[PDB]
Amino acid sequence: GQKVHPNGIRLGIVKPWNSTWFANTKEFADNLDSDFKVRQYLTKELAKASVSRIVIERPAKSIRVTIHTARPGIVIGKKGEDVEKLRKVVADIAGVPAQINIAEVRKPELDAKLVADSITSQLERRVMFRRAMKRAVQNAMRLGAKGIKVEVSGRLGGAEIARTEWYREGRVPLHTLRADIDYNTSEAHTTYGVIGVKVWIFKGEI
Amino acid sequence: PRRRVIGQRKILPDPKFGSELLAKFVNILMVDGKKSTAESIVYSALETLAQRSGKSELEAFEVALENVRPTVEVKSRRVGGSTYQVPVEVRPVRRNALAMRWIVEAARKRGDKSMALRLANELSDAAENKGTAVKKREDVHRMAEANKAFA
Amino acid sequence: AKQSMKAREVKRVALADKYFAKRAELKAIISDVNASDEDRWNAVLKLQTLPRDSSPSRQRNRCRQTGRPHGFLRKFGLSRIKVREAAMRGEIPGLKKASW
Amino acid sequence: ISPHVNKDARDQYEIRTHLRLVDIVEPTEKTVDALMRLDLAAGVDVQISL
RNA sequence: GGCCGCAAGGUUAAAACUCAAAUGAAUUGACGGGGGCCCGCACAAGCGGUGGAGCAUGUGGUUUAAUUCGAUGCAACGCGAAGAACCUUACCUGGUCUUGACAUCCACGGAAGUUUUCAGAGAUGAGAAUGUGCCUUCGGGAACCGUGAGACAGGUGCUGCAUGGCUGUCGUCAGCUCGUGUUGUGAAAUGUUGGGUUAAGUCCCGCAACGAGCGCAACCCUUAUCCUUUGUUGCCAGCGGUCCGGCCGGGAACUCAAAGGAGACUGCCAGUGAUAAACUGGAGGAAGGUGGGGAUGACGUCAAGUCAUCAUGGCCCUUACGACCAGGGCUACACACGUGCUACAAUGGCGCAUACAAAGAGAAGCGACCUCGCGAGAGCAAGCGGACCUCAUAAAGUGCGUCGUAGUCCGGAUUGGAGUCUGCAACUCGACUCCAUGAAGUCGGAAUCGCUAGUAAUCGUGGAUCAGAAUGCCACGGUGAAUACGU
Repeated sequence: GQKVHPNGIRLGIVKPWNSTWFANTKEFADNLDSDFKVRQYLTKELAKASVSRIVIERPAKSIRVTIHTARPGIVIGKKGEDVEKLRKVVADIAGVPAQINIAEVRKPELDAKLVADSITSQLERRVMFRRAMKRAVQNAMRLGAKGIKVEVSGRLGGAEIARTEWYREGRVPLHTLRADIDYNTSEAHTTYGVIGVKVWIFKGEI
Repeated sequence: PRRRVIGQRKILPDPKFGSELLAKFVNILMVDGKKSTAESIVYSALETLAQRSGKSELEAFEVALENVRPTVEVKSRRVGGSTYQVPVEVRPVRRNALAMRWIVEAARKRGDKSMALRLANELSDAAENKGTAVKKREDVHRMAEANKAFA
Repeated sequence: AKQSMKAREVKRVALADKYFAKRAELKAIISDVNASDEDRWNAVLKLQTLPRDSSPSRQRNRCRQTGRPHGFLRKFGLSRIKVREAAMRGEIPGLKKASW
Repeated sequence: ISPHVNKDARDQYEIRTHLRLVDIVEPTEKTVDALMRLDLAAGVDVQISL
């Protein structure tokens, strides 16, 4: 059958939101549109800085954006010359005062989004999909996780009939609501069509 | 069902008198969740029936029922490709249920002016051993008797 | 949707913003009782020379991300599909699956 | 929840809003200054009436 | 052809031609008008419907210039559509444009308010007024309107049998697998079978098996009983004022509001059972054995649905399959099917007059009091971003009269005249009001559907889409049943 989104089913129990503000009915829509444009711009611009999460807050009449990344040096640059440009453009798009903060991801091998992005990048340069998946699983289990699952679907290897494959190791209990499961996805554009990737990571009960 | 046991529901007695039998009768008469109308009809009928026979309403009702209570009936069986009527005994609860149901069905088909009048007429005729209710009892008993060989 | 439909929408909104007050004045003239009875005729004849696209009722709500003319919600500015996508990703403050 | 025909198969969502009311009976100049010179979280909406 | 026999026939015994296989014994499934055990509104026991009539709505067919495209046994047919008069619109007839209605490049000059003629309009022509900001070291041109040439833009065009993402169904069924060990030449097997038990591959005990994973249960929301905090806009037993009304002074006790907590565990008693797992009874308690209702969908099956939400490989058109504009069509009508609403009446129709709810929405918005109109409505105007104002009067019910079984004082299709409102604009093709007209139909052939308790049946109330347009969809409470012997 079909499955429910793990993040969604867990919001409010063990998972936090990605946007924290109050508003009324005459500003709700405009706030959402502005957030969408800010995220689009930042994701396009920092495409090689290993970004995984953008958290937005709207106090008073200002916007403050926190970027979670695993390569803060590339984002910050030579004494802030790049963070300043980012702040200027974001303030122009939001229409109000803007502030930017940077937070660091210690272990990239236990973050779902970065693993998927890596697998997609490899597939685009003609690597073997089995090799990519096995490497991902091995690294995850080595660095201290309690379980991992990886899934890949499409015209694997140039075939004419599509297909789906997956690998698993450890534990991944999806019906338990107090389990801490990280989930995310990515897409690869090859010379034969689109290929899709999904990654599940388990870390313990809370 | 297959693996179930079902208990008995409690039933409140009537307010005017204190009988659960009359409550079951009112329940069997009601339609579409209108209990007050059914209570009115039943009470009017018993009032108009008490005078005709010079006895209490409960006694008149019991006398009417004792001539429609059935004893044996026929079930259908088919294991050899043919349908047979098999006679079985009836138990007291089912006796009462069938009696009341037949009385009300017979009343509804009459041709007087009001439901209370029709019910009173049917109850009096049953006490006198006439009407469709007694006819139904007799027919069922005949069908039970005609098939004693299959017991 | 196609690229021309959104262009139509933008043009409509612009003209409807441009011509707002004139219409209000003319409609006050026609609606108000004890008028000259000839100013009424002239105003009725004049309200039909303004461009058609200037009436607010020629506008159609569309999703702000795709352009879909069906299945629109007003609190969010989007259609059902994109509402669900954002909601599961966690981008709508306060929203979660409900039971009772 | 389907891009085409299927007419059952729906999803139901909810948003909740919590509300609180606080009364101050005898304000003074220092109190009003202290209140107006405060800052709170970015998900709380505050309205002050005299 | 020979030999034998009365005959029926027996015995010895070839070739042409044609195919790439025919065959034995075991292994995993699926199937049986084979056997054994067990479940589900599956039957049985009951209550109300559909199939007949009139109307609303979707589909096939036929018609037309066009009647835009998609969904097709269960699992398509009030489905994508949570709302086609123009717009939406993707369709038809006619008038128009060619670097283009929507973006990036270069270089030649300048920008928005009002107002006149010709067009159905798109779109051509006359005019009047203005000189923005800003290192002007003169090069700023950012901002935003013009024309000119070519790299390009554009496609609701084809393939869901090239795809990503999303969904239906078997099925909320109890199953589906792995590592190491052992057995067999091998495909494979064991574990997962057996004796008991449960809603459950739930649990115990045995056994060449020993252990783990995805599913089952539990942690999440709601409902029912309690105590501690804080009492306005919500609440009034005691106290005291009276124009009677929580009005006023007051009180923190009660309803109630929303944050922390307690409680239910086969925990206790008796009996049966393998000195087990469990099962049938009882005590207290608001609630007893999964207390009631939700969310939660295993490995896989159907080349199942969607290139017309979106994204994408390959193909196809570029003065045209891309633009813009007014009129029409998606609402047709010999006919066939699915899903619904109103009835065919005295458990009722009509007139008077009187109790008792719940959950919601509101600034280009919800509209009280008052006056005018028979009425839909109109004028003038408080309050409310709301436990405060407004929408807003619940209906079935109870009490008193009339109708007396009639195609009726039951039913309310169709048609004639006169009006109200939204909107530039109601002919094709909107909702509602007043006067008049008063059709079919007296409980529906062969078939066939829903439901196990606050359930079926019946009565009213609200919201999303939305200028306006629900008998559909999603939510809320009032009255309140019949039956289950059994497989």
